[PDB]
Amino acid sequence: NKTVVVTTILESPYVMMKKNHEMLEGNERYEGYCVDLAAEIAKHCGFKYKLTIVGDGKYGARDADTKIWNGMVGELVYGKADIAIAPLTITLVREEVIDFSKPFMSLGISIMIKKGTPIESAEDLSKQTEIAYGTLDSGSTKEFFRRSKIAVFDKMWTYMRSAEPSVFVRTTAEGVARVRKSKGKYAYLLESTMNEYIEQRKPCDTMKVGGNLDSKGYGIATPKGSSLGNAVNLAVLKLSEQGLLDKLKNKWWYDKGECG
Amino acid sequence: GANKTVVVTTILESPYVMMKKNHEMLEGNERYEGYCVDLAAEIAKHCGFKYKLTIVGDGKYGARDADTKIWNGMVGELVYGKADIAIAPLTITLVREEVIDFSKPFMSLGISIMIKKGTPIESAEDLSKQTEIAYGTLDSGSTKEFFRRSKIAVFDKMWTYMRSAEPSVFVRTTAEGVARVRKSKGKYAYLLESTMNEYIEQRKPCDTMKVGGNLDSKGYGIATPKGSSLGNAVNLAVLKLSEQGLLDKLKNKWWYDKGECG
Ligand SMILES: O=C1CCCN1Cc1ccc(-n2nc(C(F)(F)F)c3c2CCOC3)cc1
Ligand SMILES: N[C@@H](CCC(=O)O)C(=O)O
Ligand SMILES: N[C@@H](CCC(=O)O)C(=O)O
Ligand SMILES: [Zn+2]
Ligand SMILES: [Zn+2]
Ligand SMILES: [Zn+2]
Repeated sequence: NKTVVVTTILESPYVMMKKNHEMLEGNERYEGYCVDLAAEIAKHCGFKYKLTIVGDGKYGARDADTKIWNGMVGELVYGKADIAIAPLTITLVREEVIDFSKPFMSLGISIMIKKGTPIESAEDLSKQTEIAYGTLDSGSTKEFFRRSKIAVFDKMWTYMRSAEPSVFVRTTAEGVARVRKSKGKYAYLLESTMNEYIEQRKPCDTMKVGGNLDSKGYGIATPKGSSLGNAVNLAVLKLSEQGLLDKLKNKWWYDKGECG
Repeated sequence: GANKTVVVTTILESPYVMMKKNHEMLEGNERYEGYCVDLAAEIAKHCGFKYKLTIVGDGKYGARDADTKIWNGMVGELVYGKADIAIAPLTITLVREEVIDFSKPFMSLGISIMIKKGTPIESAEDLSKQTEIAYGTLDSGSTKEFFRRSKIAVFDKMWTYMRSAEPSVFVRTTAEGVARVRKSKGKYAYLLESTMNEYIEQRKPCDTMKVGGNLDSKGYGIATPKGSSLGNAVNLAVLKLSEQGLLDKLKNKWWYDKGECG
């Protein structure tokens, strides 16, 4: 029995520092949906664990030239963590190098605007130039646009990849701040889960517009062939069927909502 | 050894698999059409196998008998070696995952309520608090098991009612449940997956609707026998087809493009 090293990422409301974190130690420093989920998964699988925050603050992408993975995916691939418990999107390129559990949450790519921005859809963004728009770096949303051969999305990528100044951001928090401070001239493409959370937080000045652009899931990731993968997968299904995943979503999204 | 034709188990459930109007003068896989027929062709293409569609003999999804411990339905066909793969609206569940493998999901769904239009019901809570309107589920499937196992008060109350209701509120097929809603003048509501509910909502005579939120959140997966050689490739194919947009295209094709209610 060794202590399982969990890689995760500071991303609200999945993993956040507690208000009084500087007087706390180890796993107790953190709170959120994924902190609660990690505790449940560990209990059902019978392991002790240490939450670590991913060194480079990234989800994970492969460098096209060196072929080296960064982010949480890299931490699994290179043996620096035993499991990733985070809002980590299940994707084909990742499933080729790590294992994922069945999904614990559904999501799709979505559009965040400052309230009153005259945009209702992806189509709307693609047909104009007044309002800039971008995505997170080193994540699945950027890759979605990079690979899409859907007319509207391909046009969006052509604009985004060459836009000056850069429309990409290092963290979700940076993307949201950019929307909030840009007086309606920046829209942000991000996962519906994070969009819907921010929509219910003060100062209540953003909103999700239009339908989701795709439909996918987050999964708990382990290194290819790991001894933990089987148990973790069954634990996710058990938590789903018990209603625990629904309980946690309600706890962290809507019970804590502050826009009424 | 040499490549063998893959036996695919599936179920006659609209719009996933249906008999073509002219099926008697067609052969083999060409007899059938639907979302799962289109998906099977794509999975087969991408994984590089030839296949034969077969309809599950007992017309069931899959449950384990309490007494005999024998699995029926498509799950049983995989467990007992009669089929190599199931391509169907088969729900990923823990009890099934213990005996077969599932791909990552190809379609999201949740348990939902179907009413005859005008029935004074807006929620599961509403059903649970009243007695004039009967309600039930497919008699062997993941929806029945959901209610059987739920520790949530509203759903426990519903199960306590359904399990003891006479005459039986359970049905043998989705089609039977839908017909029961339609003929019962608002006095029967049917608990079924959102996917099937939304499909029927777009079918003549346009007299049913889905009401309230979904009761749970889950998915359908492509299933293979435990440790099958096909599992890895099938899973990658699902993710590829998801990412390209094929799954969205197929849902629109079979649900909404051919909808009969505007
Ligand atoms: O809320 C929850 C918790 C338990 C599962 N659940 C609902 C759910 C259902 C399906 C998905 N997923 N997950 C994926 C994928 F694996 F990421 F590709 C795909 C879908 C649907 C479309 O096909 C791709 C994701 C979530
Ligand atoms: N969940 C994403 C990060 C957020 C995004 O790309 O929008 C990932 O796993 O890469
Ligand atoms: N998809 C379900 C059948 C339909 C239902 O139970 O509502 C299953 O796999 O058992
Ligand atoms: Zn638990
Ligand atoms: Zn580089
Ligand atoms: Zn194809």
